[PDB]
Amino acid sequence: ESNIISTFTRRIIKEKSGNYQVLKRSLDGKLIYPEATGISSNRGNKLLQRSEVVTRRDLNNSKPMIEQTVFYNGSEHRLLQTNISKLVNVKEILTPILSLGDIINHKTISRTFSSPILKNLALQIILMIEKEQMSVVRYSQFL
Amino acid sequence: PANLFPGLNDITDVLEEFPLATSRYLTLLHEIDAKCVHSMPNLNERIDKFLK
Amino acid sequence: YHVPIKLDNKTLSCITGYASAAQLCYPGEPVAEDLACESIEYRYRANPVDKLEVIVDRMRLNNEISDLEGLRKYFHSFPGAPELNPLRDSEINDDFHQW
Amino acid sequence: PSIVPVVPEPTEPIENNISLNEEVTFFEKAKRYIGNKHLYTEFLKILNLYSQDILDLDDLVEKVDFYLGSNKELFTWFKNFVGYQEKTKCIENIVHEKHRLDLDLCEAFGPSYKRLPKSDTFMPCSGRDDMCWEVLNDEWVGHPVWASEDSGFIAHRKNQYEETLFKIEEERHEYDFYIESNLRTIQCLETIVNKIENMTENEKANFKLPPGLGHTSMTIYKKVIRKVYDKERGFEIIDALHEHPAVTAPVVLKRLKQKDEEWRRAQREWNKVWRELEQKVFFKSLDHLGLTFKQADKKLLTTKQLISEISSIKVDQTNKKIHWLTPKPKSQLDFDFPDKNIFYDILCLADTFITHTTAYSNPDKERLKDLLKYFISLFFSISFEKIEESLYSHKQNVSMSLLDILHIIQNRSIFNLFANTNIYIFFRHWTTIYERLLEIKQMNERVTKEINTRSTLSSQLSEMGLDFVGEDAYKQVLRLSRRLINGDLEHQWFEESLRQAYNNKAFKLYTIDKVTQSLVKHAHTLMTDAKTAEIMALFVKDRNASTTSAKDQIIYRLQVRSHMSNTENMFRIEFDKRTLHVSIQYIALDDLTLKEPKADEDKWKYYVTSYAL
Amino acid sequence: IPVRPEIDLDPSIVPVVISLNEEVTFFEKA
Amino acid sequence: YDLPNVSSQSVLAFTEKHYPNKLKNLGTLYYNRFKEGSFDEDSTSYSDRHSFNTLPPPFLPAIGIQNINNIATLKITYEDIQASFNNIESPRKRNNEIWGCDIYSDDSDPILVLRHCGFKIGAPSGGSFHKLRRTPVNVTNQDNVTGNLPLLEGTPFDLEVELLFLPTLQKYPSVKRFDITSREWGSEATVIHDGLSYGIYSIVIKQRL
Amino acid sequence: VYEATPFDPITVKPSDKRRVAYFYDADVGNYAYGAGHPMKPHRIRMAHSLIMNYGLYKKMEIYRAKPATKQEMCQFHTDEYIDFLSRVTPDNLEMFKRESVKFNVGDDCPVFDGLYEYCSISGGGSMEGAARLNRGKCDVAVNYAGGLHHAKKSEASGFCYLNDIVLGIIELLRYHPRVLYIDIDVHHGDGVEEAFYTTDRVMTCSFHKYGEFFPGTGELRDIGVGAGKNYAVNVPLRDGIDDATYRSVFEPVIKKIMEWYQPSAVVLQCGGDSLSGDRLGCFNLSMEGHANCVNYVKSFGIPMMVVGGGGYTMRNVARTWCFETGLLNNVVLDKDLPYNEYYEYYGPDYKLSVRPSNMFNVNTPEYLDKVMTNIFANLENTKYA
Ligand SMILES: [K+]
Ligand SMILES: [K+]
Ligand SMILES: [Zn+2]
Repeated sequence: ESNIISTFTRRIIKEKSGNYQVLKRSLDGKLIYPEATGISSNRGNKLLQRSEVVTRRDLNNSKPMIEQTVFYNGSEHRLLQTNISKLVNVKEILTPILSLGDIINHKTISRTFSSPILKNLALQIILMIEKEQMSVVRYSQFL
Repeated sequence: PANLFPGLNDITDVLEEFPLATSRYLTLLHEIDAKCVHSMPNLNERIDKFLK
Repeated sequence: YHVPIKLDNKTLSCITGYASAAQLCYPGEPVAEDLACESIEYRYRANPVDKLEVIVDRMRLNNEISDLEGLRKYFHSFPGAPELNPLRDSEINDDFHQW
Repeated sequence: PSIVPVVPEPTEPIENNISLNEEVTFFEKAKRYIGNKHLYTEFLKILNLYSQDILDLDDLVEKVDFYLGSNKELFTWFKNFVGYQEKTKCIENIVHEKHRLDLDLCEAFGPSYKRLPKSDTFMPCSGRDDMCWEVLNDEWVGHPVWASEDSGFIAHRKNQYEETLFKIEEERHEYDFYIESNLRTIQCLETIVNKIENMTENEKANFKLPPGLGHTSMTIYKKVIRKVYDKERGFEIIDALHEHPAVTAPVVLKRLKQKDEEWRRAQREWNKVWRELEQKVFFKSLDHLGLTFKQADKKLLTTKQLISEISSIKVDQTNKKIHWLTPKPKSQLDFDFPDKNIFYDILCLADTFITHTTAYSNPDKERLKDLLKYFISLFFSISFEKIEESLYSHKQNVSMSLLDILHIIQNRSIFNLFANTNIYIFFRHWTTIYERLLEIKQMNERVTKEINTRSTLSSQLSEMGLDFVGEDAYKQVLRLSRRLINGDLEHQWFEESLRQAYNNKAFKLYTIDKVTQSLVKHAHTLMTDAKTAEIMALFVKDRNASTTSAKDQIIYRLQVRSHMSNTENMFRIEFDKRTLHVSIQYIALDDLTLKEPKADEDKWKYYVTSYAL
Repeated sequence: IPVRPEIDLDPSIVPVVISLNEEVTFFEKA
Repeated sequence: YDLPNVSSQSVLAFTEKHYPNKLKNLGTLYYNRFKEGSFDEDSTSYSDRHSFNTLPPPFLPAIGIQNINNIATLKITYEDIQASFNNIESPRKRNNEIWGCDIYSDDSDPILVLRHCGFKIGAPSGGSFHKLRRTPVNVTNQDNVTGNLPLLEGTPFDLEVELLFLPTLQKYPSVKRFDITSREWGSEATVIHDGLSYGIYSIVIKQRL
Repeated sequence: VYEATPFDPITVKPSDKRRVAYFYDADVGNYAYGAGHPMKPHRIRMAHSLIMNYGLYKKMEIYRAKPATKQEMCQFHTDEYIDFLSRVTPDNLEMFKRESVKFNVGDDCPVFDGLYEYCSISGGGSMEGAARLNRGKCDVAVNYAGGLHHAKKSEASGFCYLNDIVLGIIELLRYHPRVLYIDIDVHHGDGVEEAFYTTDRVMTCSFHKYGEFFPGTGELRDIGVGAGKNYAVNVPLRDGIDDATYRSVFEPVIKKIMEWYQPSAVVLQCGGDSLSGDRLGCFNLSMEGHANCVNYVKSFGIPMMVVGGGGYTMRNVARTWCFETGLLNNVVLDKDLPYNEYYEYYGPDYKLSVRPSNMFNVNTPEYLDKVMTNIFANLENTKYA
C-alpha cells in the first residue's frame, strides 16, 4: 500500500522540519518523564528533561526555561507553555472596538476607560504647585 | 461604507499612553528634590527671621 | 501616531480617485457651540479621516491575529510576545539615498 | 472593499504538510528492486512499524540493511533521507576529564577546608598594609566534597504556574531593555547630528568619528542599529556611518525615532495580554500541595500502582528472607478501622453518586447499591439494620440473599477473602477513602475551635453561603462533598472554602468526587465479571459458616482458584473481627494459601492435606 | 498600487502632518 | 553491526598516576531495588516516604572525590537478576538507567552494567564467543570470575561484585551491547557529569546450598 | 533549646532612632549581564523608584559614592585579576582564553559591556558607607548595589567578580576592634567566610540551605582554623522553612552571639532569594518574615551596614527592599503601591506584599534543636572582646 509510504514520508519530513522535539520516553514508551525545572544538581536527575543544562557548579539553574522556538509562515516565534491556557482567549483580547457598548462589555477596553489614574496625577500636580507657591511667596518679599 | 471605529481605537491607545509618560518625569522631579531638603527649610527660616 | 487623513498626492483615497482632501480650516472661525463645550480644538472642516488606509491597517492586524490562532491550532501552544519588527524596504531607500 | 468590514481568516497551514511529490518516484524503484511481493510486504511492515513509533531509527536502518543493503546508491539515498548519519566509530577512547581535582589535596582541617601547598606562587597585592596582611589570610582554601549527604530527601520542584510567571517576567524585561537602549542611542546620535548641522560644507566632508563615539559601553548602539536594520544589511550601515557621519546619520536617526514609537506601542498592545494572563495564573501558584497532590493521585490511584506497591513489599520481604537475618514474613498490608460510623458516611456519598449518574439503568443501580450495603455489612460485621437506621436518620436530619442480589477451626474470629484483582482494587479504593476521611475527622474538634476562634477578605463565600458556621465541621465537610458530587457547587468554590475555612491541611479531599467515581464503576464491573461472581459466592458461603476445618480452607482456595487462570494471581484479605484488623497477603499460586507455620506439625498437617487430594 | 499587508501588531506610523492666494485675493477685493 | 573497540587504558593509567593511594575496601553494600545502599546497611525496608514511585533514586551513594581508586563490595541475589533481565517489577530497568560504555556514571545501575559487560545467566551459548571482558577496568585480569554458574536453571545463587570508582569522564557514549543501548551524557550540550565514574572490578559467584 | 513561637507583627521601636545614609548610582541600571541571565541590576533601579514615591528621601540622606579605584580593589584581590578585569571585554575575548579559565570569567559569570563600571560602583558605594560609619556622620549605611559575597580573592564565582563586602569590612576594621557579619542569603556566604577564616577580629554567621546546593560549602563543623576557631557559625536549614520557624532559629542565635562575642559593628546581607516565589531558591519566608531580621538586629543599637545581594525575581525583592528601607527610618509603609513607572510589573493586585505558598516544611524540631544546642555548645569560648 502506498498510503503507508505517504505517511512515512510525512513523518520524516515533519521530524526534519526542525521543530517538535525529542522527548525522553520509557522503554515501553508510555511513561514520559516530567520537566527538570527546580533541580539544582544533576546526579540522579538525568532522565527528566532539558536537565542537560543543569550543574551543581553553576549558580544559574534556570536554563530549562528558555522558551522553545518554532518556524512558521515565515519567521521564528516563541512559545510560552506548549502542551503535552484555555483561560486566556487572545483572539478576543487583541482586537478593536466594534461598537459603543464595547467600552464596558470588553474586558480589556473597560480596564482603561474606568481607571482612577488620571485623577490622582492631577492631585499630585496641584499638591506640588502649592509647595512651590509657598516658596514663590517667601522669595517675593526679600526682593 | 462600514465603520471601523478608528477614533475610539486611537483614543484607547492615547489614554493608555498618557499615565506612563508622566511618571518618569515625576520621579525625575522627586530625585531633584532630594538634594534641596536640608537647604530649603533653613533658608525659609532665615528669610522669615531676617524679615521679622 | 494619529488617525490617517486624506492628503494631496498621498495616502490612498486621493490616489485611487475615491475622496477629496482634508482642507484644513482657519485659526478662529465659526465653531458650533456643542463643540465649544467639548472643550475643543477643531480643525479639518469636514470628516478628515481616510477610510481605505484604515481598512489596510485592519487587514494587517487581522493577519497577525490569524497567525497567532494558527500557531495555537497547529502547534498547540500559547504565543510568546511577538518579536519587535525591523524595517522592510526602507533599508533599500536609505542605501539608495546615501548613494 | 469599502462597504464590507474585515475578517480574520482561519489559518494558513504549515509548509511541511504539502511538499511530497518529488520523492514518490524512488519507492517504485525500490519495489522493482526487491521484486517479490512478500519481501516487499515485510518491508512495508517495518516501515509502518516505524511510522507508528515502535522501533528506533538505527534499528530501522538495520532492518532495511537486511533488505536493500544489496544496492549501495539506493542504501545511501535511504540513509541520507532519514538522516541516519554514519556511526563511524569503533576506535573510541573514553578520555579523562580535564578538571575535577588534578592538583589539590594536602593536610585538611575540618570538613571543607584544606591548607594551600607551601610554595612561592606568591602573587603580591598592592593595597595591603600590615593590618590587612594579618587579618586577611591565604593559607587555607575551601573546596566542596559533596560527602554523601549522610541523609536522604526529595528536592523541591517548581509548580507549573510559577514558571509561566517567570517567563512573563523575562519577556517584559527584554522589551524594556530594547526600548531603553534605543532611547539612549537616540540621545547620543542626536548630540552628534547637532554637532554636524552647524558647520561649513567642507569640514563636513572630512569628518570622522572613532569607534565608541563617547559611549563607555559603546557596543549597545551598534547592537541597536543591527536590530533596527538586520544582521545582514546592518554592518554595511554601521560602517557607512563610520566613514560618512555627515550624510548617513540624519537617516539612521530618523528611523530610530520610528522604532522607538513603534516598539513602545507594541509593548502596550502585548501588555494587554500580559495583564489578562496574570490574574488567572498568580493565585493558583501559591497552593503547591493542592496542585501537586491532585495530579499525583489522579495518576497514581490506578490498578498498576497499588499492585506494584504490595508486590514491592513482597519482593523486599523475600530478598531480606534470602538474607539470613529475618526468619520469614507473615503478611504485607495492614489496616485498622477504629471508627465504624465513617462506613455509613461513605455510603453518605457512595450511592449519592448513583442517584445522579446516568451511565446506569436504575434497576442495576439498585443491584449495586445492594452490593455495597450487603457487602459492607457482611464483611465488616456490622448489622444491616444499623445501616438501615443510619440511612433513615440521615435523610431524617438532612430532610435478602446476596447471591441473587448479584444474580478444626472453632470460635471463628478470623475470616479470609481470597480474591482476584478487581476485588482487591475495589476494596483498597474503599480503604483509601475511609482512612483519608478518618484522618480529616480526628481533629475536627479543634477545627471547630479554629473556625470559631477566628473572629472578625474573601466576601464571596459570605454571599454564597459557603462559609463555615460554628457547626460540626466534619459533618459540614460531608455536606459539601455531597454538594459537589451532585453538582451543587463547582470546584474552585469547594476548594478555597475548604482551604481558608478549615486550613490548607485538607487538600486530600479536593478530589473526593473523582475517587468515588472509582468505586461506583469497579463494583459495577464486579457483577459483570461472572468469575468474580463465583468468587464472591464462594466467599459468602465460607463466611456465613461459623465452624470449618483447615482442609475446607484448602478446598476453598482450590475451587476459588478454579475460576481464575494460571496467569492471574491471588490476594488473601484476612479480617479479624475483634479489632477490625484487616491484613493482606500477596499469594502466588502453588505455594501455601494461608498463615505461615507457627510450629512444624501444623504443616505436617498441611503436607498431608495438600498432597492428599 | 503596492499595498503590503503582512503581519503587524501595530499600524504603520502615519506620514507626519507658501500658498498666499486667498490673502492677496482679499486684497484684490478690498 | 559491530562492537566498537572501547579503550580504558588512558583513564586507568591516569588514575594509577595521580591517585596512587593503596587500593582499599570501603565496605560492603547490600543491593536494593527501590532505595540506596548505606555502608552499615540498616535494614533495607526501613524508610518508606511518599508525598501525597516510578523514579526510584540511584543506588550507589555519593562516595566523594577523596575515594577515587577504591573498590566497593556489592552483593546481589538471584531474584534481582531475574527481575532485571526479563523486565518485571524493576523500575531501574524500565527507565533504562545506564550511561556510558566500560566506564559509567554513578547513575547507571549495577545490574544493567553487569548485562552490558556480557555477563549472562543459564547455560552459556557455546558458539564463537568473543573474548569476554566482564571486568574491563581491572588492568591485569579483564575477565575475573571465580566459580561457575550452576548446571540447573532456577538455582538460588548470588554474586559478590567489586566495583571500582574512577574519575569523571569527559563524555559517556551510547554503545549497544547484548540488547542494551545505553544512554548518552557528554554531548555537545550537556554539562559535565556531577559525580564519579565506575566499572566492574571483579566478580565471584555463590551457591545457596 | 529550640522553642516554637508564633509570628507577632512588626513593631517599630521609637526608643531608638538613627540617621540613614542611602547610597545609589543612577547608572548601575544600564548594565545588563546578558539576555536570559538571572542576575539583573535593573533590580536596584526598581527599588529606588519605590523609595522615591513613598517620600522616604525626606528622612534619609541620598548620596552617590565615588567609584572605587584600582588600588582599593587591590586590598583584597590580586593585581593580575584586576588588570584582567579592566582589560577583558566581549569584543576581544578570544585573545584571553588562557587567563579566562584561570579566573573563572566566561563560563557562568559572563562578560558584558562595562562590567568594570558595575564592579567599581558597588565597591565604591560600600567603601564610602563604611568610611562614613567610622566618622560618626551616620548610624546606618545602606547600599543595595553591593552584597557580592561569592567572589574569591583570585576568582569570580556566582556572578560575583568583586567582593566589596570584604573591602567594607576591612574599612570598618580600622576604627572598631570587632565586627560581625550576618548573612541571610539562601546560599552560603563562601567568599567572606573564606577571606576572614583564621582571624577573630571578625565573626561570621550564615543562615544557608545545605545539601546538594550551590556552592557546596557551609557545613555545621566548619568553625574556622587556629585563631579564628569557634569564630565561624553556619546554620544549615532545609527546604520550606517559614517565618515562625526562621524567627525561632534566628533570634536566639543572634542574641547569643551579641551577648558573648561583644561586637562593635554589624554587617547584614539581605539577599532576596530566601523569599517565597524565587527563581533560584526554595525557602518560604514572606516580606514581614524577612524584614523581621533587619528589625531585630537594628534594635541592638550599634553601627550597622546593610548590603543587598541575591534575589532573582525582581518585583519581590524590590518590594522587600523598599519595606526594610521604610522600617529603617522607624516607619511602617502603607500597603498600597504608588503609581511609579515600573507599575505594571506588580500585578495583579499592585500591593506591597510578598505572600508565601503552602509548600511543605522539612525542618523538624529535633533537627533545629540539636543544631542550635551544639552551636551554643561550641560558642562557649567566644566571650572576651
Ligand atoms: K546566608
Ligand atoms: K570569622
Ligand atoms: Zn543567593
